[PDB]
Amino acid sequence: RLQVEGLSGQLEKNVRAQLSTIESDEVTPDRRFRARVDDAIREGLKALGYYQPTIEFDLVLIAKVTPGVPVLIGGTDVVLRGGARTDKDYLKLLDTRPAIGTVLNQGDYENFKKSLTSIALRKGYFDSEFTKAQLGIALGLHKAFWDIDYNSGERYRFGHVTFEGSQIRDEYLQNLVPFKEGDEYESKDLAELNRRLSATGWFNSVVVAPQFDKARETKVLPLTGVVSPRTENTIETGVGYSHHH
Repeated sequence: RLQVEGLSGQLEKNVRAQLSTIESDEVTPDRRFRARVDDAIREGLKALGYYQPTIEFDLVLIAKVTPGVPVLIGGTDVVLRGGARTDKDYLKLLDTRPAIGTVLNQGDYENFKKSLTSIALRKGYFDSEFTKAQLGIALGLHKAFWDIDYNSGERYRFGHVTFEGSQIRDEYLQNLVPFKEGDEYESKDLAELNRRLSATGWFNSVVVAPQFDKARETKVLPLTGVVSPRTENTIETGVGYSHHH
């Protein structure tokens, strides 16, 4: 069993997380082992801005860790190109960046990149790409600098929805589609299309597949909705009996 001394809060939690990965109570080393522990502690600390800790062990095994000098945010440079430049959700995201002079948290940078992609997926920026995405650490300055250059491209629009397998005439299905052809894509519209088809009770199964290989030149996304007619599921005990004797 191993116990960490010298950390207060999120540092301490992240480091305990990192440590609760390797085995403890067992038959194990003393120097090769505590050099795995040493590595794991340093990994946790780096993620939270501490690249130059001091760590010292004892005897259960207790590790005296002093975080040391932090790396501070020196800049959070992000360029947005394509629709994202003027897109209200991407602009809101820029305002979440950490302030200059705060202690580096690497997770902020990674979560920011993931948020760029998450918005792109929800709003149909399917040509989304990074031409730059670096976290640069100048340890001699104890400063960290983001460098993201992100191009969302254009928002895709919905195309025509083709239905297959239906017992229902097409004009009645089309009436259920919750967008017009030519509307900008939103992921929630696929959920609503599912919900509307579902609410009719017409089908046993519905599979709605965006046809993306039809969309890269046009930025218009057709959908194909393959359905199966609902069949009656009741307890068959109407049929009478032969003579019992």
